[PDB]
Amino acid sequence: SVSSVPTKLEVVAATPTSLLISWDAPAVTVSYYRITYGETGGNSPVQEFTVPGSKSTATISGLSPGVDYTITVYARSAYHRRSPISINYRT
Amino acid sequence: MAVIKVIGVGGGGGNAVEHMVRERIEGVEFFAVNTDAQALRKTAVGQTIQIGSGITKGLGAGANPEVGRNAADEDREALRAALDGADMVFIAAGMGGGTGTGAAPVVAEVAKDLGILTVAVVTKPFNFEGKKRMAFAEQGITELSKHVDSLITIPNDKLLKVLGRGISLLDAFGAANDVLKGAVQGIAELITRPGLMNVDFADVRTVMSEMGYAMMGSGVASGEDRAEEAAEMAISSPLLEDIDLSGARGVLVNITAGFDLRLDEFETVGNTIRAFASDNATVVIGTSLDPDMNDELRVTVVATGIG
Ligand SMILES: Nc1nc2c(ncn2[C@@H]2O[C@H](COP(=O)(O)OP(=O)(O)O)[C@@H](O)[C@H]2O)c(=O)[nH]1
Repeated sequence: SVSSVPTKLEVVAATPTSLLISWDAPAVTVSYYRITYGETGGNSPVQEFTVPGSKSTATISGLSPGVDYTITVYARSAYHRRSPISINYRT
Repeated sequence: MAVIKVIGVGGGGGNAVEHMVRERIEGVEFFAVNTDAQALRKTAVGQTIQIGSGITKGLGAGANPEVGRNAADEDREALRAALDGADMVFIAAGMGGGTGTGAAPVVAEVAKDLGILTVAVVTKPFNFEGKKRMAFAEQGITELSKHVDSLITIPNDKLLKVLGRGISLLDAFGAANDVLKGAVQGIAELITRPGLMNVDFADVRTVMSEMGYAMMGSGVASGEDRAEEAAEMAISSPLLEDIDLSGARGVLVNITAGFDLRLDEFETVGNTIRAFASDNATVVIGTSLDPDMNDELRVTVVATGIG
């Protein structure tokens, strides 16, 4: 019912400067994921990196404590154009 | 500018159009045709068109393509009415049932007789659905061939190879929905969200008009080598597996990028296509723009006239 890919995204561990995110395994092969993050509402350009399509986790580092971040995961697949999934978190 | 209509014919085709409305394709207008009036009303599928009221009193086609074709012949006028005005029509159907296999050829022949560029995008059933359904789908595709400009078939059996381990029956069918959508989108976005190398609709016509059988595949890549890697992934797609690309009478290529597309990248994709492409071949390569894209690229390749 979620319709995005991935369908679920959660922070599975958190430190003052780092976040470990998890997502669900996809029904259709994914070439790579595109992960972006940045301070919610901030003026500074969002950061981003890619992980290979066979991963279901990623580590975001270099963050600062007590800041609310917006984290978005795009799944890039030859077999669909599904929307990304997004969550918020404060370090 | 050119007006694009997308018509889901039958239960599978309606499931495809429902997914396309929800997920959104920019700039196309959606319709569903069906014999089953109750299924027509269940969800948001754009404008609905019931066919075969006389024969099948809204109760369906009974999985028989003869009844779905008979139902289609009753109100040719209804279809001509809603198709009128378009320049291009995509007809989406799962072949191998009753409505899709029988009514899609008729919907296609009406669209043709209005001078519309008629593109069928249809699936062939999974092997586990049985030999009868597959045989039905073959005759409906052969019948569909007589009255289309281009007929892209998506054999669902080839999707099984990319499906996740232990997937549900439902998710497997939903994955075939996404491929039909990605297929209509990858072609229509050349018109609805052009980039710098905007394809003229008259060139789309040249490469798809009165062409016959077609196949498409796609790739996606990011990083320094995004152009060559996306292009090679597309030509290596499992839906183009059995097609010798040098035998296609036409190739239509859609490079989806943001604002950062470099000259040597457009050269690179085209060099890749033109190396395999025959010389009596219409070759049409344009860009489409996706703004929420950064250092990445999608390449869609439609091989037309392979029959
Ligand atoms: N994309 C997609 N294909 C389907 C779905 N359900 C069935 N199909 C395929 O479409 C073929 C035709 O079935 P269907 O369209 O439901 O029969 P019809 O209602 O008489 O047109 C089936 O044999 C399936 O392989 C669906 O929900 N989505």
